[PDB]
Amino acid sequence: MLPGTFFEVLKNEGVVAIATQGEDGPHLVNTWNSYLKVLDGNRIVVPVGGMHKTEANVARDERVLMTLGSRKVAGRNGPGTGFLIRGSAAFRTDGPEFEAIARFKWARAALVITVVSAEQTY
Amino acid sequence: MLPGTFFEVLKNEGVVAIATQGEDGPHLVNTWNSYLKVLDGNRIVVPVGGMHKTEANVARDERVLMTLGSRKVAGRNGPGTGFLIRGSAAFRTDGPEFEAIARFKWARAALVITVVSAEQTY
Ligand SMILES: Cc1cc2nc3c(=O)[nH]c(=O)nc-3n(C[C@H](O)[C@H](O)[C@H](O)COP(=O)(O)O)c2cc1C
Ligand SMILES: Cc1cc2nc3c(=O)[nH]c(=O)nc-3n(C[C@H](O)[C@H](O)[C@H](O)COP(=O)(O)O)c2cc1C
Repeated sequence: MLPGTFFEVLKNEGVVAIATQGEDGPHLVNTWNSYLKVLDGNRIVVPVGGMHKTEANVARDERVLMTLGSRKVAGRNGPGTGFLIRGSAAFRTDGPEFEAIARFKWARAALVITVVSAEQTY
Repeated sequence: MLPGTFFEVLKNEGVVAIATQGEDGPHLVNTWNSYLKVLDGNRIVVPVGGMHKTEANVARDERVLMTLGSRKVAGRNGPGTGFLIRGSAAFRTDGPEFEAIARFKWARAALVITVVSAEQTY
């Protein structure tokens, strides 16, 4: 489902943002474009070092939002583009999804987002 | 209270993310590092073209989260750093805050975030 333009964004560096529902409002954490791994089945894997508040939020509501982009990829009306990703999150500490990010030796886990929609929003 | 490292980040391009409280989960939208205008009094101003869902969310709860960063600025984890900003948001459609982004002729409003806290998170 993820489009070619998305993979082009991933070729460039940038700040990824991951929003979850917290008790008193949204919560928002980050990773880097270059840290993301994409798997078959529309899955995006993030290396987790911290994200303890994020993990607790995911346990109460697995639905998350992710944005990322790059000024170096042409958008619909001008330089740069990016995406809003909606999907369901789960945390893994072993298995192939963990092996995707295991080169990051500080990772205590893998955050795996199963994408339901990806919208190019610029 | 925005620290010097934050302004270093703004010398570099990137994707800014802004999270708001939706009816049933967070909402998350973006701008570019290069579009932000910082004013005295801890104010970050964002040119608004769209952000109608975000505006309705700000009406329900003025508290927002913003993240931004840059690989080109040193952090505490080698190359790269970024910030979690918490603040109160308002949409301005007149006045000096609107004029600060009014060269963007596509702007219908300025999203003004009055920063309460800035945390360097990498
Ligand atoms: C640009 C950037 C990159 C980040 N990359 C990671 C990452 O890959 N993994 C991670 O666990 N935290 C990363 N962080 C830190 C998280 O955003 C977050 O502050 C931390 O994991 C704590 O999460 P929590 O607030 O959900 O407990 C990054 C921060 C920034 C600014
Ligand atoms: C990297 C990037 C930058 C964007 N810059 C802006 C911007 O400066 N102002 C704007 O209104 N929308 C911008 N957008 C679009 C918003 O993220 C959002 O999709 C749109 O304004 C609709 O907001 P809403 O979902 O709150 O209605 C940008 C999107 C991307 C991917």
